[PDB]
Amino acid sequence: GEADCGLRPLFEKKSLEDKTERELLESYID
Amino acid sequence: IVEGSDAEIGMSPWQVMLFRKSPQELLCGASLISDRWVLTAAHCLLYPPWDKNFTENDLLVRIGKHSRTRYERNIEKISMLEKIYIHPRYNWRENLDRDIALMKLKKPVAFSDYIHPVCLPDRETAASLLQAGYKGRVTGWGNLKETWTANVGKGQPSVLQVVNLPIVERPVCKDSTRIRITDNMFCAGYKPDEGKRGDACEGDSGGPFVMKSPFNNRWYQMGIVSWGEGCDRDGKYGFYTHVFRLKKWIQKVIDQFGE
DNA sequence: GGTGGTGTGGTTGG
Ligand SMILES: *[C@@H]1O[C@H](CO)[C@@H](O)[C@H](O)[C@H]1NC(C)=O
Ligand SMILES: [K+]
Ligand code: NA
Repeated sequence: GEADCGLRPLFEKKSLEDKTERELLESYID
Repeated sequence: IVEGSDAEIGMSPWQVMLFRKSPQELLCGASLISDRWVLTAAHCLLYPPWDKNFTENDLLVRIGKHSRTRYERNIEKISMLEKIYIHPRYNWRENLDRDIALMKLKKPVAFSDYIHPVCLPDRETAASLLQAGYKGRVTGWGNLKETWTANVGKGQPSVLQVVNLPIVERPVCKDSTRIRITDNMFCAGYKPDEGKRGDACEGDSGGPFVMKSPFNNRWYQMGIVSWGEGCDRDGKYGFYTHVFRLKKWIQKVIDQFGE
């Protein structure tokens, strides 16, 4: 923790995914 | 936000509520980009046709929120404004070109689980992510639909809303409206064909349009909710200030007037 | 209530 911009304490920092972030990642493929 | 859903707790820790002191009301969204700087839409601060011209003292900023109306004791933090900076070429007369403003807080805010800044994209990141068909995410406490009864309590969410929307090709944006679109804007939303729906709406301005990099796992703010015609209409799209195209002005303001 | 509607709280005290 220093320039940890854009990494959420309750999500990325806990290796938890939010309920819809899957949808965004799929949009880079299809 | 139209056709979105309730945010999870800590899902947009960079979300900021811009709040009018008197009378006491929600004005707009905004985003936290460091410990002392908040980004929003210029029209939230200055829009003469609606008699809007706020200074530092009219406004509070509220950070860490989930509920729209309740003061979230021990969660949310409230900061006062040192200074507002509106883009010098902001065009309120025609088409809200360069709909962007920076707000310096009097004191840095202490980060928490509920409060944490978003990244701004560099050139590579912009080019990689700002492509038609890729989805981003928009968040806000604005209206749940285009409102036709002048004022309602059924138009407003109790908690922060979220929706994911695809970015749209510049020709489709350009044909969907007669307002003159610029390279300081992009549009997003589903086509009438795609069957899915959703949009930002009035009250969501200043809120961020963010994308998650599949390379470093970080969230970047690519846009600012700026304008539209109605909300969630078929064949219309939401318009967003293009953050990367204005990044030189952002850097310049933060370097010069910056602690 | 206090910068909602119910808690041996909650995203948080009493
Ligand atoms: C906005 O309002 C303030 C009134 O305090 C005024 O001094 C300022 O010049 C206004 N700006 C514009 C562009 O109307
Ligand atoms: K309580
Ligand atoms: Na639409």
